[PDB]
Amino acid sequence: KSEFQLLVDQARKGYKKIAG
Amino acid sequence: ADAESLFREALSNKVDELAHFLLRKYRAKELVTKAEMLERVIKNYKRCFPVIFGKASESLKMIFGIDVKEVDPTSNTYTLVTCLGLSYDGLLGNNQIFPKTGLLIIVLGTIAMEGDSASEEEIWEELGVMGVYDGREHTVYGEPRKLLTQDWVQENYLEYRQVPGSNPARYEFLWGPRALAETSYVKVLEHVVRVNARVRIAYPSLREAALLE
Repeated sequence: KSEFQLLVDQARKGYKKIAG
Repeated sequence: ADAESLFREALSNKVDELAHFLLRKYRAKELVTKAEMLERVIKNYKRCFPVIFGKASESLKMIFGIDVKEVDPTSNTYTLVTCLGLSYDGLLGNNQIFPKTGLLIIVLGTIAMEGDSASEEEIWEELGVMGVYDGREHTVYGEPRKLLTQDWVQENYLEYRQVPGSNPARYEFLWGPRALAETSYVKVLEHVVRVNARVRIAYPSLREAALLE
């Protein structure tokens, strides 16, 4: 929702793709 | 509208607030204590410190690549250092707010996951999942093409060359000598596995926060 919250969720998605 | 909703938003705002406070502490090259955070950031939510500090620490690690490590246990003193022992943070020239170590680690980790190199297409695929796009200036990370093909190449973290015998042109990315010296494929892959496997901290409800008190 917040700009910072989205930045955290997007970094989380980046780490998930590499780990896969 | 709801009391529990406004409480979660208050805690979420403190994570944002503490995260930027820790970032300012890193750029100022100073230590931080628990008492300093309890008094200057989360004065009215002190007993929620483990949740707030834990969420803010992990965000600094994932986004900016800064580690918040306790120096002295009895003093609750923490130091702010780049992840994986890298000597680069991108705080140079006109970029004096946001470290670029986090994105470099994500690129280095993408390449190591692929083997001896990753093509340009799958670097842009991985970056696109984080809202990072060729030719677009991200609000935090900046423009990625320049970061990938100029900054990090000239810093010797990355190599950007054309695939041997291409028709038509085709490019890929590799670890430069500085990346191989400061860290390794094994240490970076382990970092990615640790980040991805960390159990999320839940925001305490009002009732659970009342048990803490």
